[PDB]
Amino acid sequence: MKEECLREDLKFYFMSPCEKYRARRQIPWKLGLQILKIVMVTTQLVRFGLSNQLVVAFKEDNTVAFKHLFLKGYSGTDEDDYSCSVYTQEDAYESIFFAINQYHQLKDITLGTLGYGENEDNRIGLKVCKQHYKKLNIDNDVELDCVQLDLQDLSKKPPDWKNSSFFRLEFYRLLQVEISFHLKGIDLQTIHSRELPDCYVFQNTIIFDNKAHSGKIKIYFDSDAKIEECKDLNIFNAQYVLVFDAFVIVICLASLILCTRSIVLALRLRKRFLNFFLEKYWEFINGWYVLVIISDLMTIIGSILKMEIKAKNLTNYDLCSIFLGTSTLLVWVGVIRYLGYFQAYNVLILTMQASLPKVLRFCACAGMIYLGYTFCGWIVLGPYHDKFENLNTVAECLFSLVNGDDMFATFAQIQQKSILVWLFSRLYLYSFISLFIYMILSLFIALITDSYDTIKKFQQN
Amino acid sequence: MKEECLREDLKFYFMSPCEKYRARRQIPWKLGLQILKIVMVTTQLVRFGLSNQLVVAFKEDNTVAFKHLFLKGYSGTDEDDYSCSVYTQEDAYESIFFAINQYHQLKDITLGTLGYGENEDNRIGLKVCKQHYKKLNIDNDVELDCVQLDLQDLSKKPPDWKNSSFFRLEFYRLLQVEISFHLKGIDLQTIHSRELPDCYVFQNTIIFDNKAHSGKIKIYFDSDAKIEECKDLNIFNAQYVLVFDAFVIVICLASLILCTRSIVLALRLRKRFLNFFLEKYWEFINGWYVLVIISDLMTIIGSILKMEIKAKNLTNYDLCSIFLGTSTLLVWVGVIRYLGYFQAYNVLILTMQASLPKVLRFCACAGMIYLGYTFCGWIVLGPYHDKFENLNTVAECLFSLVNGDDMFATFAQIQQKSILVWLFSRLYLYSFISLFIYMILSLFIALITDSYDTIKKFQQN
Amino acid sequence: MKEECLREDLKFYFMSPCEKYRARRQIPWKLGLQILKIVMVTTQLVRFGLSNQLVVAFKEDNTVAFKHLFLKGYSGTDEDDYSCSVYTQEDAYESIFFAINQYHQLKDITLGTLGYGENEDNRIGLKVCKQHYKKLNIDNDVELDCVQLDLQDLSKKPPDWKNSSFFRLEFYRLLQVEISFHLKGIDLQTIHSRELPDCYVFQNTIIFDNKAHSGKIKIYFDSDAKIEECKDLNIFNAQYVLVFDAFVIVICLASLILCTRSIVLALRLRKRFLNFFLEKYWEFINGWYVLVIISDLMTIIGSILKMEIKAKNLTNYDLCSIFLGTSTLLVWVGVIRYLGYFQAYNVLILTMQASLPKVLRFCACAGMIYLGYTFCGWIVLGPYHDKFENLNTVAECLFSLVNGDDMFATFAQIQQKSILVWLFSRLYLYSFISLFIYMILSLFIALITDSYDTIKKFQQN
Amino acid sequence: MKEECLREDLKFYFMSPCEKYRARRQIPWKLGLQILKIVMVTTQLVRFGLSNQLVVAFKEDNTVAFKHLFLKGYSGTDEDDYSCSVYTQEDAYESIFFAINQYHQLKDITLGTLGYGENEDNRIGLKVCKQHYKKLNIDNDVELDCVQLDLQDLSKKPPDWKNSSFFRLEFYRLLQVEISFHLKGIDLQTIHSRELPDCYVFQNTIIFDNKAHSGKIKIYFDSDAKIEECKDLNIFNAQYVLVFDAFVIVICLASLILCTRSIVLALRLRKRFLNFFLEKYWEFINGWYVLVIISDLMTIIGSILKMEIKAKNLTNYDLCSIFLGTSTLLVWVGVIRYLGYFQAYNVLILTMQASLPKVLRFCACAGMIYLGYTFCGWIVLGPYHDKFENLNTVAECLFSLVNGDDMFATFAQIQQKSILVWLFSRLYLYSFISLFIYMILSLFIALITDSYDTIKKFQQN
Ligand SMILES: COc1ccccc1N1CCN([C@H]2CCCC[C@@H]2NS(=O)(=O)c2ccccc2)CC1
Ligand SMILES: COc1ccccc1N1CCN([C@H]2CCCC[C@@H]2NS(=O)(=O)c2ccccc2)CC1
Ligand SMILES: COc1ccccc1N1CCN([C@H]2CCCC[C@@H]2NS(=O)(=O)c2ccccc2)CC1
Ligand SMILES: COc1ccccc1N1CCN([C@H]2CCCC[C@@H]2NS(=O)(=O)c2ccccc2)CC1
Repeated sequence: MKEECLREDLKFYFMSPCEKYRARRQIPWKLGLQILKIVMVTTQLVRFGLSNQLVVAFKEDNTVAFKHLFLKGYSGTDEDDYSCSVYTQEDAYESIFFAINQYHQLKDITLGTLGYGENEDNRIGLKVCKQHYKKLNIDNDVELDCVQLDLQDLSKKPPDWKNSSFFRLEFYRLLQVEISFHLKGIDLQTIHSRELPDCYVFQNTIIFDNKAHSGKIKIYFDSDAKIEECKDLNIFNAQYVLVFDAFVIVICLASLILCTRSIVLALRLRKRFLNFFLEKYWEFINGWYVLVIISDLMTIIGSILKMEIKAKNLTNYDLCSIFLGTSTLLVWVGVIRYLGYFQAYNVLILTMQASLPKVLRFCACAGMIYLGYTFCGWIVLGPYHDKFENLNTVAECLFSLVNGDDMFATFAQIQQKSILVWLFSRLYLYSFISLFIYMILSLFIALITDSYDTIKKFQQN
Repeated sequence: MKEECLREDLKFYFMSPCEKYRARRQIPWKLGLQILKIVMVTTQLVRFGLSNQLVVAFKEDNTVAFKHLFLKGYSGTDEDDYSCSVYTQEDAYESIFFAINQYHQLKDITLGTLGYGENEDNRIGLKVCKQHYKKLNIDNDVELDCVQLDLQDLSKKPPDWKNSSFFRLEFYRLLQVEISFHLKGIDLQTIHSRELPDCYVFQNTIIFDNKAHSGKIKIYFDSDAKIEECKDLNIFNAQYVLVFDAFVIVICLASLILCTRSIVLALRLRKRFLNFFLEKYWEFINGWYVLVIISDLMTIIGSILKMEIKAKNLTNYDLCSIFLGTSTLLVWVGVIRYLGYFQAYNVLILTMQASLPKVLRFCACAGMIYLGYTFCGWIVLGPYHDKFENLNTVAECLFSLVNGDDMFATFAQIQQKSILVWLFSRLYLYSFISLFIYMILSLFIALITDSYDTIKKFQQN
Repeated sequence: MKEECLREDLKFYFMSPCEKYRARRQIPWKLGLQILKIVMVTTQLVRFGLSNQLVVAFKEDNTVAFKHLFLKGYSGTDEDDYSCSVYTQEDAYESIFFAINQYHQLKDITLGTLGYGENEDNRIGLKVCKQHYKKLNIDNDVELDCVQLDLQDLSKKPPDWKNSSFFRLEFYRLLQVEISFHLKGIDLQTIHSRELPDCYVFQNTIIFDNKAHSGKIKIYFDSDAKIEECKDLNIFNAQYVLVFDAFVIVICLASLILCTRSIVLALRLRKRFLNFFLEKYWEFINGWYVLVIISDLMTIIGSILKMEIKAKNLTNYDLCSIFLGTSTLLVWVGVIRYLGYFQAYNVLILTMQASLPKVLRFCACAGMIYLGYTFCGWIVLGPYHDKFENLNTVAECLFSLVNGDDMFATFAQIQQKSILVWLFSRLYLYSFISLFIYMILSLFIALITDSYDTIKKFQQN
Repeated sequence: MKEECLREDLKFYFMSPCEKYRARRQIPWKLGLQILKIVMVTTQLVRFGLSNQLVVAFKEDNTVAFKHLFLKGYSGTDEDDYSCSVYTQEDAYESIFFAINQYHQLKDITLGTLGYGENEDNRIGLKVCKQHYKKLNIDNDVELDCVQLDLQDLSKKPPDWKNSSFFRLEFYRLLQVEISFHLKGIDLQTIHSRELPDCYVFQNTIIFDNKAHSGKIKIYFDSDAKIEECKDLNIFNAQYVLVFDAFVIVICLASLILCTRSIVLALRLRKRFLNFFLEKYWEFINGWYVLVIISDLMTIIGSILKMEIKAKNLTNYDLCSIFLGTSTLLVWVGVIRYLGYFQAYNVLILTMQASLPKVLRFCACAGMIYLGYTFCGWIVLGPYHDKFENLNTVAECLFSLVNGDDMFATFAQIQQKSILVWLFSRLYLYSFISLFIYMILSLFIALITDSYDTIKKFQQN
């Protein structure tokens, strides 16, 4: 009879929860737990996205306002990773002096709720530091020299800092000039909700940088905002977020227990089944359960990081967003397990799994050609094309070209001044596009759609 | 003999009108009615589009002229949903004062036929309203304060409004400043046709908005134009439009009667046929007739809304255009019924219907992956990418990426300042594009083109 | 024996010229004539393109220089079909006065070889014409008023034209102001080749246009250049072009004779062959010969127009370029006849011809859906999208969308201010793209590639 | 027994090196040599790319700074191949005078380590040369006139060069004005590494060019930088690069010997095998070895050019980069030989080789249509479209259109001013896109994927 029991157990382990309830009236509380997990994970992600969106928007708006206030002739958009640049010793001095003067007159210029902030030494003021190669006759040692400009110093009606010997820069040895100051800000966008407003501290540095010594000074503006207590403010939900993240952890922790319990009970049946198939003469490792375990781990980690961020009032949410986003992606991918219960949808999951090994084998061959083209394009078209400047950019450009993106602009960005490089670029682009788009991907398509012929006839039989 | 009669009736119901006329000399006046309906529906839509195009063009041109007249240093294109922005207390005051001064000198500045308009209180002038948080020590109650500036007040040779205590704004509590005025305009573009010119009233508001309190004031210019009687004007087709819309209603109403009569007579034959197949041992619901009924309903509704709009002289034609456009789309789709009479074209309508269920089943699986990627991309790349700012934008970006659109720019819009987010964006984009473009759509293609193998061999047999 | 003669004739008519020479030693002078025709037609087209490219470049460069000289604050690129626009009565007067003043000082401002030209009345000067509605109280009659400003009038040291009653414009009735003048130019780019330089006459009009009466004056600059004799010039190939165009006509005329002779001799064999198949019990109309006849006609017409243009010194080469370009396209398409002699390439011409009827039948069904979407998109998204403004633009936008072009920008160009139209645009774009790109074109592909299965197995058997 | 020996030799020659070592314990030192070659070739290319990237970046940054210093009102981006342009005799004089004045005040304006350089005559100064047609009455001989402006001449407090008769240009005969000077620069970006800094000499020419005589002067700025010894400089790895390039040559030279030895031993076996198949009754030319020989030749040539460049301190690395990049591309393509040892990957290399002849035969037919469309589009749309200006641009535009790139912009770049050309452009673009994208490429796909059906069933059998 134990043979019949083993057969009935193996039949039970292979049927859908709907069929389990139809047959043996076993309630699918694990399925309900998973649906609840989907709903709560998505809810937590959406709430987190909305709140952190608000905070990031406030910080970026303040940074843009600071750039308009302190960078002379700022166009409103960054030239590059740096905000603006100058090419003349006079434009350089005017940019520096403009920044200092705008800081002096901050209260009469700003449109927001800005104020001067105490620095790291607990004194309101402006710090200017400059680095020179100490001296045609220059040593490699950099001579740093700083000055602390108070509000009293800048507010002297005859200004003495402008004429001081500090601001006479020898631009041929200059490495950089850095201006540092602190500002205190309040977002009044929140007080309509009776929430006490959040007070932020901005640590701003303007770097007038010519490490390149190529005739251009690049001006970088960096604003680092942190959240501090509102020391002085009179304006006539932390628990709810924290408990919700605890419920998400508990549910995800419970799903970890149930899935691992399910996997263990599956391996027990494999042990039993081999016994009946050792005397008479991935099936029990569900690949969906591995995905569910990874998703639960990532959701727990992301929730712990989120609670830590909210507890100690931090504003960088990158790593927590990367864990929560990946876990949500995997949860929504794992919903495909419930659809695959209905065999009508299963034949479409099987057609992808069958095509995967041929795709991987084919990527090995196409990958080598792709790498060769990447190296060639970087070494040749690097000095003459902005889509080929470094290797990572070349890889992305070739990927986009394979997908047809921006072909004419890519062809037209090579100036015909060098005839040899122009001819080579034409040959390179034509050969890469023809080869990859018309042999490589056609063979690839052919491999996949026809492998999907066999799953289609294999399920018919 | 009644069996022969039933067979002849079922044979009659299944033959094309061309065959009906060839066999029993029955004139296809229903087909002629449908062709007339196609022609008149398209004619009405084209006439409506041309006229409303004219009106919208006039309104937009006047709005652009107003922005150039009243917004200081307007670049000619909107920065965003708002027209322009300022970052300094002095630029803010100059924008406000420029708007007021340009309104004062309107007659000497405008190039069109503009005049001052009486406001809601029937007095020519300008209204300025400002909102502050009533008072570091601010309450949540907003204190509104308005002033009505007449033409006499602005025309005083020593201007007193500039120096008044109203325009001393405390920008740290300011919520917004709103300037409201009315203008009367005439389009003389019509008088070449003996038509009396249409006189419009523009209700203009300029909003100097800093609800964000982020250091930037956004300036919104909104012009609401309505059509009024020309009270004073001396310049040395309504019936035709209204009757035409009545004929469109009648024809569409008639097509509703005939199609519903046809459907009822079809269900009678189903009743009869089952009787012969209950003793001896969608075919009668034509899916085209459902489309024709929906199209007739939408055309009647759109025509009624159109007549209402023309009767009471309204200028918002959105809902009427959405009904008329959808009804015209459905009419031109329904022309495919006449082509499908010829079986040579029928095998191509059958190949799409057969492929539809597999497409829908496949969308369920691909939709879950798409949703997971949407959530992940929004939560992670939202703060660092303008194509991922909100969920709807992320969905559109992923759709465009699947279709290959703007891949290199999408790859290049992530600044490499955060190495972790940059690496994740690379992984995210590569995985999404590879997965969707090379497994998902290949299986999809394979499903559809091969299902079109079976209709092709199924019609051969 | 006449039966054997008929069979031998039909065998002769169906073999390639290479086989004709291999068998009966018949020289293929017709093939040599066709190769000569290809070479000479392409040569004529290339020479014509190079010369007319030079002339067009000169004219466009002069027009750009004129726009910079006479249009105030010209940005260097046209705003629209019009060059620039103004919105103020003062900017309007300054633009007009700037144009007149720059004309007065032309000799001291121009960088080229420009001079004043006599007008249609043979007098050097400037003409200003203005149109008003003759007079709140305006009649539909337009009152035109012109003034002729001589160089003496503009050169009076106290200028009297500025203060004259002519230039007091009532902008509320103004239709337009037009400024007309002539300039004489010489291109010295030619004298390096001993060719006498070509002297051109520019007829320039500046139109300050506010027919719309919408508050904006659009400024159009039109320069019409013609070539005249150099009356006064001292600088210390017409036959060759004309004879070459005569040889092209002769060769194309000869090819017309030979092809029509070939077609007639083909129809004689059809007559004979039916006689043998009327007692015993496109094959003779070569579709390539129709193409060759059309190409010869077009080349002769284009050459005649080209000779006429060169004879009477005209500078508009549009119609001649459209005939020559189409004839060259058809010649290079007709080269496919020689490749199709080798049966290895023939099976690829047969696969396209076989697929054509299914493509045409399918376009009829897809065309109706395309038309419905075009009408719907124009009526709804016309007022809110610049890619949907008129019907032709909508058709091009839908074509590009089917080919995947600029999908994200199309999705993002609809402002979300109107929620109803925004939702409809989302639904419209998603439905059109999904439908056309994933059912319509998949069925199409499937039709074509599989019809190419049958030609591939039909030639095997 | 010699028959058995011949069979064993032929079996040895056809087995993979892994199988050779598995069977006869023969170490695959040739395979190890090839892997070492891959690693060292890639290493050399990456090092070369990084260093030449640094040098090119320095030169381009200095050129940009020079353009900002000496070109008046330079926008920061080049208008075209020329940097900027002027249209007035006054803007022309101001640009020339601005360049000369900025050169005079170089030491007080530059942000980098710039100094005056001795010219070709070994004298510090500025040279201005002008070309006129010597004199309505102009001869074809160009009269060149130069002036050498010293620092003493420009530094005279009353400047005499401005008022001199040299700078009175007759712009109607002017061909060009050229300003030439030398600058000495040092990149201090290197001294942090104890490397003595590299001193560069810049030979700058500003060309005020109006050869066209079309009313516009184009201003070209060309900077030619070379590396010279630092004559005067006090700042408190050549061998390693040179030896590494020698090892790359040796390894590539060795691979040439081994591959050619392998090919010869292969042809010996062909000779022997035919003997056994001459009495009883590409297989021995490996196509990979041809690729390896070509790659070794190119790597040796590129390394020799690289050593020559580094030895004599040259800064143009184009030809050397084209040889090294092509050789690296071919090395990474040749790695596909090792994967093809495993027959699982071999069937994917065989499917491409089998499809190649059909692709080539098909390109001959499609190429003729492509050429016809190219000629037609250039001759017709050349004067009205910037993507059709010359034949090479037309070819690239049609290639991009076939790949779907920028279709709507291509459709919209034709102004509707000429109705005939506009209609023809619509017809041209629609016909080309429909034809090529929907018949030509569908037949092509069909040819390739189905040929990949036969290799797939041919390897099964
Ligand atoms: C992610 O891999 C890559 C990512 C970025 C660049 C190159 C590659 N690889 C992959 C192989 N080659 C690809 C080149 C262009 C597209 C066709 C080839 N396959 S695939 O689409 O990317 C693919 C990969 C994995 C699963 C499914 C499909 C080239 C090197
Ligand atoms: C309209 O649906 C969508 C609209 C917008 C985004 C996503 C989806 N869906 C649909 C399924 N998935 C699609 C992802 C990219 C394209 C391939 C998949 N099918 S489809 O082209 O859009 C389709 C749908 C219905 C009928 C015919 C074809 C993903 C979720
Ligand atoms: C030139 O015709 C058109 C031109 C412009 C717009 C629409 C159509 N038509 C044609 C049919 N439909 C097309 C819609 C998008 C593309 C697929 C359909 N066929 S096709 O590519 O254009 C084609 C036509 C003739 C021969 C070979 C292929 C839609 C209406
Ligand atoms: C490199 O050749 C070309 C390069 C640039 C323009 C035109 C062609 N040719 C080639 C043939 N025709 C092409 C037109 C558009 C694309 C389809 C046709 N084949 S292909 O992709 O370029 C191809 C070629 C060789 C091997 C594999 C594939 C048109 C003339």
